[PDB]
Amino acid sequence: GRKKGYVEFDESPPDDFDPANPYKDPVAMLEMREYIVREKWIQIEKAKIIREKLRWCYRIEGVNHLQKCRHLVNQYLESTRGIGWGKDGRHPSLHAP
Amino acid sequence: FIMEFAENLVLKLMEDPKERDRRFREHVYRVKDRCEKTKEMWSYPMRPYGFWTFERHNSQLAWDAQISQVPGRRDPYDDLLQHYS
Repeated sequence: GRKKGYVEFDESPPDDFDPANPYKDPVAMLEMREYIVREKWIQIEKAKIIREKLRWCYRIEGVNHLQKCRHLVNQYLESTRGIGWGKDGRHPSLHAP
Repeated sequence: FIMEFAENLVLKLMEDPKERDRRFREHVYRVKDRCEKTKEMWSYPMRPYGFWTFERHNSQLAWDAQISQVPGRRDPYDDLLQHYS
């Protein structure tokens, strides 16, 4: 049975994983894939937090929202640069570094 | 307290993540070892290397060495000499 209801993962790539030959070790391959998934989800959640603070900036600031939330707009648009897994239809001006 | 009991029961259910990961690693390693073993098992040819040297396959030699003195297959000079001595 599970001990407590809060997730315990490690924020470090699994050892004995060779980038040159990632398919040599199956366990290392699968753990590295899981770690990459976790990192991508962390980036996605960071972008979501930036988006939430941007929307609340736009709500709090009224007509003068173009200059008060400009920094938040730029931050969100640079944060959504490499979020996706298969978002290749998005233009490189907004989805490529 | 009903919700607390339900949460405790659910936690008593499910599986320990540490044990799940350990079992997963052990199973994957075992499968990899056994599959390379089965591949090397299949790699062997049907005809063995030493089959011409095997005692079971070289069964005529012993019998014919045993039976070489039978008159039906004797060398004539051997019979001549055994008659002479």
